[PDB]
Amino acid sequence: PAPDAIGDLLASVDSEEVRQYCREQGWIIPETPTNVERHL
Amino acid sequence: VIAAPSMWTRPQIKDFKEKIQQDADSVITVGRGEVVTVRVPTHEEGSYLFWEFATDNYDIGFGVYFEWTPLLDEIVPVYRRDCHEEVYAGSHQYPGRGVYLLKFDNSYSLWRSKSVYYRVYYTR
Repeated sequence: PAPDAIGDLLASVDSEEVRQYCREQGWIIPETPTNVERHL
Repeated sequence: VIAAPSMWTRPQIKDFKEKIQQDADSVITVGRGEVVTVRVPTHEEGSYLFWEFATDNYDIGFGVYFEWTPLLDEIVPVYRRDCHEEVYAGSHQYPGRGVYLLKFDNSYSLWRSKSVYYRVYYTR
């Protein structure tokens, strides 16, 4: 499963169901951000 | 040479917010006039970054900058998108080793805080 193919998939058809399928298939890995900056 | 990002939307906001509250804190409360910046570093194995975000009652400023490894390239220019109506999503290929800057800009908002539901993925 090439990355650009995963992108075209999520772009063309997108739902929580597809997001979870890609996740379960390891096609996409969830990521927690390292830092969150704030400012005014 | 930097590749243009992909950007789209999907109609289900409710299913999104429901699952985001499920997973983690993962909700940024943006104060009046405040600008939050989420730093997402690039992964060596990873080719691609995927972002999703939505808001409760109002729009918010959103854009994406790429910081190298301090030069800054503009991936997604910061504009006001309506995420309260629907979920905004997008993706971008890695220009190289660096860090992605996800901008949530409430600056224009005098009286209103913004609750931002967001999620991030990467391939490979």
